[PDB]
Amino acid sequence: RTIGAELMELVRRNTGLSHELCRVAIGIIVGHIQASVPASSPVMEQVLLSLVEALPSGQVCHDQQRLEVIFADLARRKDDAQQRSWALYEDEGVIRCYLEELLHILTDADPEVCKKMCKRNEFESVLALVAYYQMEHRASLRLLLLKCFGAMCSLDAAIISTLVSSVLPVELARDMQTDTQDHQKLCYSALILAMVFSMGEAVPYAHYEHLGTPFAQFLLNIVEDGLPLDTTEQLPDLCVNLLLALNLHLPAADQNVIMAALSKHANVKIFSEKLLLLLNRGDDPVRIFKHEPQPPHSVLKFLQDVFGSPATAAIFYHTDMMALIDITVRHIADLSPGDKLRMEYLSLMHAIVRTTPYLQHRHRLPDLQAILRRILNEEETSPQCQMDRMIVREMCKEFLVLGEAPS
Amino acid sequence: RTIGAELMELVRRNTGLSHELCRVAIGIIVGHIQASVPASSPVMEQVLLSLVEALPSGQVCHDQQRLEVIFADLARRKDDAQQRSWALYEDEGVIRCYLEELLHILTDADPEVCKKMCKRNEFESVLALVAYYQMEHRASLRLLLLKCFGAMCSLDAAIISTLVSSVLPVELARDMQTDTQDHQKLCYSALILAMVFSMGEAVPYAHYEHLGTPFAQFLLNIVEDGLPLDTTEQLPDLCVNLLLALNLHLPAADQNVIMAALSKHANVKIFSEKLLLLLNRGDDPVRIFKHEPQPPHSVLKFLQDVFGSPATAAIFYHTDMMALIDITVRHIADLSPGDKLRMEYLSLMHAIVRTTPYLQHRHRLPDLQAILRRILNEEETSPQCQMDRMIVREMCKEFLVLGEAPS
Amino acid sequence: MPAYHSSLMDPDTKLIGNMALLPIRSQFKGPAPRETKDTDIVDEAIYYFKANVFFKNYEIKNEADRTLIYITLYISECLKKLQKCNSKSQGEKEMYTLGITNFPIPGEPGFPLNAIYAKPANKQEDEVMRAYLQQLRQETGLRLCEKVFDPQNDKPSKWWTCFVKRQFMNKSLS
Repeated sequence: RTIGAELMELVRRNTGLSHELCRVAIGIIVGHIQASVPASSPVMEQVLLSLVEALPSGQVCHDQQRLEVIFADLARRKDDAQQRSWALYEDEGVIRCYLEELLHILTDADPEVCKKMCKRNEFESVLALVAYYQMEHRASLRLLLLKCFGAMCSLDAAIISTLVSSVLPVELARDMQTDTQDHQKLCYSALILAMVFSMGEAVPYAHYEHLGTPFAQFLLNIVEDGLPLDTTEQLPDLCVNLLLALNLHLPAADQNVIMAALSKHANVKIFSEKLLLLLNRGDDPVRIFKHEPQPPHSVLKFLQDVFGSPATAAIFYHTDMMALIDITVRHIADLSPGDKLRMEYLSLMHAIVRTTPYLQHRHRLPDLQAILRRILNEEETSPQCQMDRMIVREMCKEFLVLGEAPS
Repeated sequence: RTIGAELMELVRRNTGLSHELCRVAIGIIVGHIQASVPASSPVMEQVLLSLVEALPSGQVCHDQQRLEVIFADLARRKDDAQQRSWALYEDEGVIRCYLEELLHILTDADPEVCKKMCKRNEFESVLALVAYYQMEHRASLRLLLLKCFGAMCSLDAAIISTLVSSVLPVELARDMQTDTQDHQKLCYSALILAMVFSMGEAVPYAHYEHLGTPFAQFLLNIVEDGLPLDTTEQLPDLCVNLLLALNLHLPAADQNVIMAALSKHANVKIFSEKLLLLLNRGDDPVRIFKHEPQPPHSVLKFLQDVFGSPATAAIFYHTDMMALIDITVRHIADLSPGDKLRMEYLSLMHAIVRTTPYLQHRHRLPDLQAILRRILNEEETSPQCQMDRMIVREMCKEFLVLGEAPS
Repeated sequence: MPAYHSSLMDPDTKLIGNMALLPIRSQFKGPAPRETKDTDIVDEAIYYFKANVFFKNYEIKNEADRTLIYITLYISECLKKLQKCNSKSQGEKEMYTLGITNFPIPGEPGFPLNAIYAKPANKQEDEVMRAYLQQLRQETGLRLCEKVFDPQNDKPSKWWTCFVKRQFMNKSLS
């Protein structure tokens, strides 16, 4: 009745395997004794169904016990005011052992266990580590906490709302501007910051003291000039994915803190080069997790906001804008009706004509004119397809030369 | 008839578990369906017996296939004269991948598979890596080969005779004296050298150009003075275990290359301090492996050879010799008759009286005299116990004052 | 010493459940009688909020304390939503939407003080409670927005959003 769940607990204990491979090992063993010994097939098929399709009453998982023991000590070591500010005993080897064990459980065990024990009592255990991180100064332990937060964001999205609304993104954004020597901590800090901002949820206003415009200039100076200690050159492609994610919850490009960074910078070229290599493929590097509701496309959200003002539009060199128009045009046509993105490329194109002198050089204007007349003459009746046509009319109405026949 | 062996192969493939945990997982699953479902107990007990107690005809293990594919490429990359001396293509990422895979197989798979494929065709595959090591100059790959050799020594002792008789110990002993910058390669090189010399088998005379007296002075300078790059201080306790292992096959202390290093050194104190902390416990740090025939005790073999000449006996400070006599005396008595070691401590003590002025200070002489009279008056009749009494008579006959009554 | 309790209780004050259906000065509509004085159970709980969240022991002397404890727990729900707001007009719109939300009541799960609160026995008393609280949940939020937001920038103050992590004792209406 409950065999398939009581075996997985036995196997994970005495082998250390993950949840997935625990089910594989049993499905293979059973599925092979069933075939070699047909006399046992009725018993085996019940056993397989228990896997495909709960635990006994008092029996509690091993991974659930450990998370009661780990979250309880780390919160006890947080509430130990003496040992934190006035150290006497050694703590780096014990804490490093509980945080390693935690990272192997969140990474391998069943997510629904690791979800409830983190969602328990209104995220009491998550929010402690977020404070212990603020309290701890040792980078050997700040690094393991980041690897643990990155595993908790993959489980649920309610945890992301808990972290982004907390003080974590303000300490990372403060440790990165200050402690630039540690390369791993600077590269993981920029990963977690992109995780928690991935969903587009808003944040307290107080975060913008350390996540505002001076933090963007710091990230642009790294994207453009790089660091000396960055030998492998991972950090520019992480400080790009982070800027794309900060700009997700930020509305009203005129009021945007990031765009004030671009318009203040002397010359951005490497940040613009990288935005187009992402647009050519239509890949959202911020979208690491498969959590609903799926937020918008981070790149187009950015470029829609770049071209929401003419001060930020002039960052693109001449050769790059023409490559941006060749791409946007190619996607508008290659995309099918009923897609969500087609109005984004259209709204993006509408933003280019306003804030740039597109009507003086008119690059790919004939190929564009033929595509908009098609989209208006499309007889589709979905609501989304009516939103596209609604944009095109506004685009042609504002600029008439986009409605004329190609010539 | 063959289920328990056909399941272990299925489980190691689809899970990656080791050989041990492959048997644990099946014994637990089976042993739990047997108990929960007594209707299936006759089938399960046959299955368990197949485990406790061969493969089908054409079926060949996965790990055996890979070792045919790995040893064949690495020997193909050894016989590629162009790419080795005149590089054109990239090879560090492929070779690093085959050597990692090799290290996980020797470390986890069944030893009898990894024994035969290494013992095949007169050690054709082992001896290639021993040449590829001589040919390779990159430390990222020399390090993985050492971790692979250290796993092949644990399987059988015929492989140790193959490596020590090869050119491996001469290249390690030449790379350590030359490339002292790399700390990991210097610490693994000193581990493998202690592995292969652990059994006491003799070696070619040509090895003593790079494993002779100048190599011992190099190891003593490290034991005494240490290196700057050694922060964790593992290397002195590895360069000690190595000297103990070189001195295993070396007979005739007057002809010994190591003892010429001690008598040439200005002042050894740290090497002597460490020899007594090993003798106080009677632990053989060279004896890593459980391979028969068990060689002698590396420490006592050393000190029997130190006190085989008076030039090497004066290395011990005064306070340390008195601590050596307190230990040797304590072991002679605390040891039972029929033990193999009791004659070593006795032969060691006989060596101290000859080569030191023990008869001028006579430390613990009364406690010693009472123990030798006991050993002579022991009525045991084993051959070993007659070898002990045979030594005591020679000891008292040579030095009469060890036969007198305690007073 | 003890924390700050409610001084407004009087034997003429009506009781709902085991709480104190006390007068409130509001334009909102509910079973609460309208007050004439310049101080209420709301202005008190906002006066005593910053101080009462540091204490760790609260002795329930009367039923008006059960009304103060509720507000002091709801003010910690206002500030979670208000710290994210960039303008007072945006806060008043968020404070409306929250009061409409049907939080738990005395008797049902979610409420952290089910033991020391008396549920409504009859259904009529239930309907009065859910409309008395909703009258507090609305005038509380409307009155915070006058205080939280610095008129110099028209954005939340760090002197109020520092109490976001300070629950009353450790309880919450969620």
